[PDB]
Amino acid sequence: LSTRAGGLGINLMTADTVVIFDSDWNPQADLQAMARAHRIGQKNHVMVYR
DNA sequence: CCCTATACGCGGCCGCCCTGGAGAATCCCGGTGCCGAGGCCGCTCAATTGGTCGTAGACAGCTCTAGCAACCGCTTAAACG
Repeated sequence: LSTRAGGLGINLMTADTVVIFDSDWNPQADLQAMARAHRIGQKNHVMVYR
């Protein structure tokens, strides 16, 4: 993913691990980045590696 | 036996072919005069040297705004085949 694209309407139910390669200046952008897989209904423990 | 015409060799004069010494034209050398260029001298004024002083600009500091790299997203009119 590019971090600042698509808005909040992107669906990633099947994902489990989120790797932030590049940290953003705005932490809300990173929050919506690993919030793509950590929404309501996730069946697995979401883990983020920065 | 003597005179007289007769054909034949040729002393002298004139013209033609071959070679030698004197003079004239030419090239080289030495002395000398003139043009281009280089060196020297005289004036002479502007560059040089020394000192003084004002200030132009470098430096530092603080504040605000434009630019820049790299990304996004939407519209739509322009570019392209």
